[PDB]
Amino acid sequence: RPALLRLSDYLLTNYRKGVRPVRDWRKPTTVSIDVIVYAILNVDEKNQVLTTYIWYRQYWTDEFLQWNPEDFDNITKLSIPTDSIWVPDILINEFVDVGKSPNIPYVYIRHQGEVQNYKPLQVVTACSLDIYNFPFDVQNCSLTFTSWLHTIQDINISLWRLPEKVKSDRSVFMNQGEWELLGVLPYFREFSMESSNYYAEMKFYVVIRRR
Amino acid sequence: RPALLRLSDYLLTNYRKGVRPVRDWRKPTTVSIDVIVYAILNVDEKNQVLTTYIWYRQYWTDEFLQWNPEDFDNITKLSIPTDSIWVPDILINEFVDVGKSPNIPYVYIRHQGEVQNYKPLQVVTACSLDIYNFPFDVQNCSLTFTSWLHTIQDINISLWRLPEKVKSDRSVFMNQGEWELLGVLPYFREFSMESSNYYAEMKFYVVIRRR
Amino acid sequence: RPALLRLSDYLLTNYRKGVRPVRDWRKPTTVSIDVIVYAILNVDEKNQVLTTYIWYRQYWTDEFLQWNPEDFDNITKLSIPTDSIWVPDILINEFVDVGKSPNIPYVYIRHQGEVQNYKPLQVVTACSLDIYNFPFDVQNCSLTFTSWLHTIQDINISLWRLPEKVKSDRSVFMNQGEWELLGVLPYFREFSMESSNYYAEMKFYVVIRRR
Amino acid sequence: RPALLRLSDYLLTNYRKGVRPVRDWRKPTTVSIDVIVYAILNVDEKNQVLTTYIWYRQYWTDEFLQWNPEDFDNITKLSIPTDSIWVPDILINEFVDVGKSPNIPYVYIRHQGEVQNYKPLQVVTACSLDIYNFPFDVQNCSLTFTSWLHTIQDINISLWRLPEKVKSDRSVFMNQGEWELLGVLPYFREFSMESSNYYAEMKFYVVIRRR
Amino acid sequence: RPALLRLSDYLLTNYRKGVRPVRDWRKPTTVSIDVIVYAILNVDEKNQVLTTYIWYRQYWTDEFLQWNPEDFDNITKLSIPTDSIWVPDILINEFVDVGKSPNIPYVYIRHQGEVQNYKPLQVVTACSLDIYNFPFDVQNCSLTFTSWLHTIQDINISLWRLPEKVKSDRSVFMNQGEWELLGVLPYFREFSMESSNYYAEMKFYVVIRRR
Ligand SMILES: *[C@@H]1O[C@H](CO)[C@@H](O[C@@H]2O[C@H](CO)[C@@H](O)[C@H](O)[C@H]2NC(C)=O)[C@H](O)[C@H]1NC(C)=O
Ligand SMILES: *[C@@H]1O[C@H](CO)[C@@H](O[C@@H]2O[C@H](CO)[C@@H](O)[C@H](O)[C@H]2NC(C)=O)[C@H](O)[C@H]1NC(C)=O
Ligand SMILES: *[C@@H]1O[C@H](CO)[C@@H](O[C@@H]2O[C@H](CO)[C@@H](O)[C@H](O)[C@H]2NC(C)=O)[C@H](O)[C@H]1NC(C)=O
Ligand SMILES: *[C@@H]1O[C@H](CO)[C@@H](O[C@@H]2O[C@H](CO)[C@@H](O)[C@H](O)[C@H]2NC(C)=O)[C@H](O)[C@H]1NC(C)=O
Ligand SMILES: *[C@@H]1O[C@H](CO)[C@@H](O[C@@H]2O[C@H](CO)[C@@H](O)[C@H](O)[C@H]2NC(C)=O)[C@H](O)[C@H]1NC(C)=O
Ligand SMILES: *[C@@H]1O[C@H](CO)[C@@H](O[C@@H]2O[C@H](CO)[C@@H](O)[C@H](O)[C@H]2NC(C)=O)[C@H](O)[C@H]1NC(C)=O
Ligand SMILES: *[C@@H]1O[C@H](CO)[C@@H](O[C@@H]2O[C@H](CO)[C@@H](O)[C@H](O)[C@H]2NC(C)=O)[C@H](O)[C@H]1NC(C)=O
Ligand SMILES: *[C@@H]1O[C@H](CO)[C@@H](O[C@@H]2O[C@H](CO)[C@@H](O)[C@H](O)[C@H]2NC(C)=O)[C@H](O)[C@H]1NC(C)=O
Ligand SMILES: *[C@@H]1O[C@H](CO)[C@@H](O[C@@H]2O[C@H](CO)[C@@H](O)[C@H](O)[C@H]2NC(C)=O)[C@H](O)[C@H]1NC(C)=O
Ligand SMILES: *[C@@H]1O[C@H](CO)[C@@H](O[C@@H]2O[C@H](CO)[C@@H](O)[C@H](O)[C@H]2NC(C)=O)[C@H](O)[C@H]1NC(C)=O
Ligand SMILES: Cc1ccc(Sc2ccccc2N2CCNCC2)c(C)c1
Ligand SMILES: Cc1ccc(Sc2ccccc2N2CCNCC2)c(C)c1
Ligand SMILES: Cc1ccc(Sc2ccccc2N2CCNCC2)c(C)c1
Ligand SMILES: Cc1ccc(Sc2ccccc2N2CCNCC2)c(C)c1
Ligand SMILES: Cc1ccc(Sc2ccccc2N2CCNCC2)c(C)c1
Ligand SMILES: *[C@@H]1O[C@H](CO)[C@@H](O)[C@H](O)[C@H]1NC(C)=O
Ligand SMILES: *[C@@H]1O[C@H](CO)[C@@H](O)[C@H](O)[C@H]1NC(C)=O
Ligand SMILES: *[C@@H]1O[C@H](CO)[C@@H](O)[C@H](O)[C@H]1NC(C)=O
Ligand SMILES: *[C@@H]1O[C@H](CO)[C@@H](O)[C@H](O)[C@H]1NC(C)=O
Ligand SMILES: *[C@@H]1O[C@H](CO)[C@@H](O)[C@H](O)[C@H]1NC(C)=O
Repeated sequence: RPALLRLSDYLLTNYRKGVRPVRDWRKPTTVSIDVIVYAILNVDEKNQVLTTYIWYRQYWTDEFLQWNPEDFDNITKLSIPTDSIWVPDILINEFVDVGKSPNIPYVYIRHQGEVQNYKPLQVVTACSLDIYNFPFDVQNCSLTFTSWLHTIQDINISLWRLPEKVKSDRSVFMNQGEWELLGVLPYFREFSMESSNYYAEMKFYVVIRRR
Repeated sequence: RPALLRLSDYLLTNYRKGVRPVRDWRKPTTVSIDVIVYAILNVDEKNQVLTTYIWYRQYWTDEFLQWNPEDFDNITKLSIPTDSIWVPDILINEFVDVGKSPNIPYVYIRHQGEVQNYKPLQVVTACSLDIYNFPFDVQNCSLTFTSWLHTIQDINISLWRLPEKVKSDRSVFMNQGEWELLGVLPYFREFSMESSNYYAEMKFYVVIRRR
Repeated sequence: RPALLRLSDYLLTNYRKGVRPVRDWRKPTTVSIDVIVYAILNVDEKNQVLTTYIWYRQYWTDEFLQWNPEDFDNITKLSIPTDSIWVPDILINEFVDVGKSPNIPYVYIRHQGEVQNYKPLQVVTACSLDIYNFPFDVQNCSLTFTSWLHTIQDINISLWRLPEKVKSDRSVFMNQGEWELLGVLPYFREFSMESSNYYAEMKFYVVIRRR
Repeated sequence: RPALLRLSDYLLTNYRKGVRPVRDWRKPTTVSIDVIVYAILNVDEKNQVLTTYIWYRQYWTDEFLQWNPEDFDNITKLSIPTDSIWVPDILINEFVDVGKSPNIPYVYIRHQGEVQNYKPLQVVTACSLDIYNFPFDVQNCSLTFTSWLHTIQDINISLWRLPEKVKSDRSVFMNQGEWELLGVLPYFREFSMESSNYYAEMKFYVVIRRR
Repeated sequence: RPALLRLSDYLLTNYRKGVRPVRDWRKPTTVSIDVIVYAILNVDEKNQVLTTYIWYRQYWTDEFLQWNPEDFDNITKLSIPTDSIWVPDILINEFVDVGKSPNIPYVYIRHQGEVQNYKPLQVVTACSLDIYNFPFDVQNCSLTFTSWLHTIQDINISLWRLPEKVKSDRSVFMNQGEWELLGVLPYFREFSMESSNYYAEMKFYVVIRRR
């Protein structure tokens, strides 16, 4: 048997995707996320919505999906389908349409149990867009990523990179459109409405000025 | 075996999603629902439809999905996929398009058997919108949630919160659009057309005035 | 074991959805249908199409899905997923878009073997719409429901209610739009093009006049 | 056991849908197709596309799905789900959108092994539409059906009916639109680009003149 | 047992689609791709997007899906469903909508282990389109195909045909639209943002001038 097949069997034959992948239920599943703005397709002042094509990546730890490499031909990482493992329900609020995003089949996994998921997002979000300064307008729209259902005691959200490095990330931006990206400011806040439930969310402010 | 995996097996290995989860078929499955209006994307007088982005949550009791925590490391609640359990067919009438709503994967479950389902709704509804008072227009559109198929003797609908607390809920409203939300008035009515079938539905009147 | 679970097992453990549910293949599967027009969202003279939101219900007999109640705690009816049983391919011709219709999960079943399926239809149909009498225009569009593949010797279509009761059914119509519903006239005809195949279809004429 | 269930088991318990249904791999799977134009919803000169609602039927021989009727209560034909058998990938080129077409569940099968599949097509195709003779314009758009992947040595395409009978088929046309159908001319051609691969396709020219 | 069924069983009974199909994990899975532009449906300067209907084909080697023909009636190639085998996540960046593309069921396979996948692409891409030379405008938009997740050490991308033959391929172009295709220039580049990850992508520049 080839090493990859042996490892895949050893991992997925005694694993089920329903449960949150933690040995002890008393510990939360920390998720680190990152956002890169690839393009700004449309900014609609009439409908107060804008479309952003952003490259989204996140990683978390599956305490069940870990192995010792020397028993599997020193395999340090491998790829398996995303639908064969637990995936956090980290969803962006303020959304109005996300169906344009294709579902990526595979996710990378490392022998420590770390899972890396890279996916694109074609999300259109609803936010306030004023046209007061039309000729030299500057807009401030926000993306907030949250564990839709799980509370902070189950899922917590953190940054993959340092805040300043992602705040000034124009490395892959399509810098030839009507809008110019000034920054992507992150922000962490604990959101709570009921008297006992706290949810963790991460707000990304996309700052853009017309040209 | 970790506690979460043991509990998930104990629950789902002797459970099937087809049946209504009640020990005695003679008792109805009471469902408590709540509605929060997150935004009002569009109000179309031409087509007599308006779009509402509302946060919808509901809970019910699965008499099969219950356990004693002290046998499972004092696990009081856990999350499992929504497609692995019975889910009421509580659907909003007056709808014209609901495909924009993403399907949430997970639902919370408590050791009493209570199931909590949080999901977003991007529903567009058809209702009468008059433009008689255009400059200072005030509209009155309704959302009615009902068990589409099940009668009252199988599924009944109630309120999660007290009516007055939800009638004046503007806690998460996007209060920067063309429309302002004055209230969300609930109302319970038994709907019957045939001589023997009674269905339970809950009408939510979204009252909005232009600005 | 609770009665519902016992009945569900007894029914679905020795049943498969591929075959037409009849003890003798020589007899057709009679399907009784009913149509209620809930609203008329749009009437497009330019594209010669109109949209109708109609509440559709049908019932048929599954000779396999029958039981004696006294052996199952006097259970006279129960609900199971629609995708777990055979469902007739009764489709409306003249259609141009039906994707807006959500798939209802459950269907009611009675101990006689009768299956009841309630579903909504957001169908848009192509029909001739003349604008000759625009100010006082009256239109006559038709919906024809047929077993798309099965011939009359396999599937036959009948009316749930008497023709006159459904011809004057405005009980749930949204009577506040641009169009007023005058009647829904049914009609049964045997449709045949090849020299040996006869198909049963039921035409519903929706008569509407502008206002 | 009823005859239908016995036959369905006998057929599908020793059958798998992946392979091409032929006893000898050296022989091609001949597919006979037919096209009937039910309506011409739209002809867009701006985008150079037109929409045709056509009734499509095809049949082929499954050498595995055959039986002797006298062993199954003289059952000469039966219906089973289309997703439970092999189906040719006969796809129409020149297409721009086909998602509007619903997937038909069932297909008829005869004891000889013949499979009959009736399905509707809401395809919109891209073809050259000149507006030179606008007031009395006559257009000539084509539909070409081909085995997308399989070569002629695996799948071949033929006509169900004689060419002249289908060339003058206006039997179910919606003859009340802006366009009138003059004929549907078939044509068979072997398409080859690589030095060794030949693919069989059937071109249907829909001839229409404005009115 | 017929040869095709024997081969399909021998192949797929000891094979799983999760893993990358290589005997040794230390070697990358080289993928050869080709692009043919069938039509240019729309070029939108307003939204800075253009739609291209391109015929896409690719092939790779599955080291598990190989056999010796003389043991299977000299079967040199056969077709099996695409969802039953591993398929590279080679996705086109710069995309804005790909849902229009239908999923092809089957893929060809040869006894060496080579897998051939032919599929159509209805992708709309976002690229800079200037209207400076409107009457005689010439545009330069790019398609870049990459292994979305897998690095170069896992998936590498190459050309099926020689660059010059594909650079001057107008063999199936719909040469009757508003735009004329001057060439499809390929280009290979190793894309890297993190300090250790290198991804292989292939850029195809579609050069078009108005007429
Ligand atoms: C959830 O994650 C956030 C972000 O990682 C945590 O917030 C940080 O916590 C550390 C340590 O307590 C502080 O030094 C930082 O100042 C906090 N803020 C940020 C922006 O990093 C939070 O404590 C975590 N909560 C739980 C329950 O895990
Ligand atoms: C866009 O909005 C964000 C959030 O309100 C602004 O970020 C804050 O700016 C204030 C300015 O005094 C700072 O004190 C805060 O520390 C900032 N918060 C974060 C999380 O960075 C941002 O400045 C706004 N941009 C524009 C152009 O108005
Ligand atoms: C279905 O639920 C509704 C709402 O919970 C019930 O209506 C209430 O019933 C209680 C007790 O009979 C009354 O005190 C309330 O006045 C009723 N109305 C409201 C708005 O709460 C109804 O009785 C239930 N029916 C069944 C069959 O369970
Ligand atoms: C919107 O419509 C609802 C339902 O008709 C109104 O709610 C009712 O208002 C009347 C006013 O006399 C009260 O007597 C009822 O008790 C109310 N019913 C409920 C369930 O609250 C509402 O007032 C309307 N709003 C506007 C602005 O017209
Ligand atoms: C298919 O069903 C239709 C409608 O139920 C049948 O047509 C009726 O048949 C009865 C009895 O023969 C007549 O009294 C009615 O006048 C017919 N028309 C209507 C509108 O009810 C038809 O006979 C059935 N055919 C088969 C083969 O079952
Ligand atoms: C709409 O069309 C239907 C079908 O042509 C009409 O129904 C027929 O009307 C004629 C009038 O003489 C009657 O003789 C038939 O018996 C009717 N058939 C059925 C099945 O009811 C209907 O009258 C038309 N409505 C309008 C307003 O023109
Ligand atoms: C594929 O099918 C086509 C159409 O049935 C075949 O073309 C016909 O072949 C017959 C017999 O050789 C000729 O008499 C006809 O003139 C051909 N054309 C038409 C339009 O019928 C073709 O030979 C078949 N090829 C294979 C390899 O099966
Ligand atoms: C539409 O195009 C088709 C294909 O070019 C035409 O069909 C051909 O017409 C020529 C006319 O001389 C004949 O010689 C060919 O035999 C025809 N081929 C087939 C397969 O029938 C058709 O005439 C065109 N129609 C119009 C109105 O221009
Ligand atoms: C990935 O594939 C590319 C293209 O096949 C390789 O690039 C070529 O490599 C060969 C041999 O090293 C050179 O002769 C060519 O000049 C390279 N460029 C092109 C355009 O062919 C690349 O080496 C491969 N890398 C890996 C790690 O497999
Ligand atoms: C479209 O853009 C491509 C990429 O920039 C151009 O291709 C390059 O053209 C330059 C011209 O000096 C050559 O030196 C490069 O070798 C070309 N690269 C490749 C990969 O072919 C192309 O010329 C542009 N076309 C137009 C009409 O502007
Ligand atoms: C009173 C109240 C309680 C809870 C909430 S929150 C919420 C409500 C319904 C559906 C989903 C949610 N969310 C939970 C955490 N993740 C984001 C969405 C509100 C608004 C009011
Ligand atoms: C005469 C008559 C009988 C019953 C109804 S109800 C209905 C009808 C068809 C399809 C669905 C329903 N519903 C059932 C309960 N849940 C809401 C929808 C009518 C209108 C007339
Ligand atoms: C000559 C001829 C034969 C049969 C038909 S019918 C048809 C044709 C193709 C696809 C579907 C159908 N249908 C069968 C019964 N159910 C409605 C659709 C025609 C038009 C011509
Ligand atoms: C050089 C060349 C070779 C083959 C073709 S064909 C093709 C190409 C890519 C994807 C699909 C196809 N097809 C195969 C047969 N069925 C229709 C589509 C071309 C154009 C050029
Ligand atoms: C700092 C940085 C690191 C990596 C990338 S890449 C990327 C990021 C998120 C999601 C997907 C990707 N991709 C990986 C390779 N395949 C194409 C997409 C960037 C932009 C910045
Ligand atoms: C795995 O790595 C260890 C440490 O580098 C080495 O000793 C061993 O030989 C390696 N085994 C294989 C199969 O490469
Ligand atoms: C569970 O809770 C009970 C009551 O608080 C306690 O006595 C027991 O030690 C707990 N067990 C674990 C494993 O935490
Ligand atoms: C079922 O109904 C019969 C007849 O009414 C009655 O005699 C019997 O006691 C019932 N059984 C149960 C369990 O309700
Ligand atoms: C089947 O058909 C044959 C020939 O017509 C006949 O002899 C036989 O009795 C039939 N069997 C049944 C069960 O109808
Ligand atoms: C397979 O091919 C070999 C070599 O051409 C030949 O000797 C053998 O007879 C063939 N077998 C069959 C079954 O065709």
